Amino acid sequence: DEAAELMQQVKVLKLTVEDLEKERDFYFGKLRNIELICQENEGENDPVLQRIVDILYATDEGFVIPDEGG
Amino acid sequence: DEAAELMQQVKVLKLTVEDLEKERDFYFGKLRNIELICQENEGENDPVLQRIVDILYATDEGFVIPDEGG
Ligand SMILES: C[C@@H](Sc1nnnn1C1CCCC1)C(=O)NCc1ccco1
Ligand SMILES: C[C@@H](Sc1nnnn1C1CCCC1)C(=O)NCc1ccco1
Repeated sequence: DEAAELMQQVKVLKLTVEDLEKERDFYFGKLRNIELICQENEGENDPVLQRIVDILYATDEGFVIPDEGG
Repeated sequence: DEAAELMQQVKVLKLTVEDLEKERDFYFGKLRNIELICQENEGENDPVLQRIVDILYATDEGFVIPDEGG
């Protein structure tokens, strides 16, 4: 029953995919909403948004990702 | 070659999983960092953080998720 076990695997895998897909873009649209607050207040009123833009472009990786936070 | 095709499937599935897993928690820790700015400024200095907390608890779902943003 080689493939039979793999049938279970694609199922548990795809379901993890589906729940992860939803979350990825669920919060992804959220960062934009926080960035939209930034576009409103950056330089205009509140500098706090500047350091939250830093969040949306904070890349904790091995390689240093080039970004421009302004 | 039934299982052979499934071997490919678990691979492409798991890889999507792995890249999605990293992103889920990658940004997940980020929302906390934005929330930490909130804990600093909420009621103290900047009300902007209040409406960004609204983001971290904004649940675009069918069912209405009960939350307390303060
Ligand atoms: C967090 C995103 S920022 C980003 N990337 N595409 N769109 N956006 C927007 C979403 C939030 C604000 C801009 C980022 O730098 N990823 C790092 C990365 C991974 C691969 C290439 O680079
Ligand atoms: C966005 C999170 S808020 C959340 N949930 N667990 N920890 N956190 C923290 C991360 C950001 C600030 C608090 C949320 O309501 N999900 C909706 C949900 C899905 C299932 C149950 O409920």
